[PDB]
Amino acid sequence: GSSGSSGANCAVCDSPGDLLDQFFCTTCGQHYHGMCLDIAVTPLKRAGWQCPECKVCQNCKQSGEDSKMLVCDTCDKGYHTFCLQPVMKSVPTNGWKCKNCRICISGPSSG
Ligand SMILES: [Zn+2]
Ligand SMILES: [Zn+2]
Ligand SMILES: [Zn+2]
Ligand SMILES: [Zn+2]
Repeated sequence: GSSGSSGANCAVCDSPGDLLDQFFCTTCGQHYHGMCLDIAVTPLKRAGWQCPECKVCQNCKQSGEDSKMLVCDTCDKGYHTFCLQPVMKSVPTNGWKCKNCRICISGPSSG
């Protein structure tokens, strides 16, 4: 008479809380509440979400310069300032976007 299905709890607060509410990494397989990581739950982030512990630079693919790593607010992808085109000599205050996101609505929009 025991479920015993407790695991992969929040690596920030260490609590099961809500599973759906919090995202689930694919690499490590951890969970993190939107508040614990101060992330904005979006219909895009959910799909293909990656924790800040596994997420790497899709440009150079080298985990280390986390500090100099910009994190979009939509796609939630990590990109090193120097690994940006153009490059981000410096880091913005708040509200950053990537090229893959800024992509405007252009093309034959189908159903
Ligand atoms: Zn948490
Ligand atoms: Zn992870
Ligand atoms: Zn890089
Ligand atoms: Zn983006």
